[PDB]
Amino acid sequence: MAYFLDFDERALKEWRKLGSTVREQLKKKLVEVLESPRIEANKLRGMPDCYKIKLRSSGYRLVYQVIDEKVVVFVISVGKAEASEVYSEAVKRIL
Amino acid sequence: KQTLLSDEDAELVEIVKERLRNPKPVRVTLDEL
Repeated sequence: MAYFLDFDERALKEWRKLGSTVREQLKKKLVEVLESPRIEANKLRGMPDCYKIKLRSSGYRLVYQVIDEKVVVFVISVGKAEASEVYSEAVKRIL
Repeated sequence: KQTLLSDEDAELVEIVKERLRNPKPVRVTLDEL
């Protein structure tokens, strides 16, 4: 690995709460970023240091930040987050 | 062209910055996962 691997404590528990095969897919998408993590195509919208990988069929995703100083892919979020039902359900407090 | 990034990103930005302020990174490898 060129870049080391780091995970947010919450994210550790996040991969545990999702499907076993789902986490393994994410892991293989991680081995490729650990070589070259700056995948500008997958850049986030607002955070230039963060990128999103997603599973085409599984629907799960992973968000990581590329830390050059410590040379590490720091995965911050793991699981399902989206656009669709974020608008659909929206809120549960103030309508 | 249309952006590769979308309205999903609007949610991912709030999640990432949330945890980012105090996530507690654990140094690991993929083999041990």
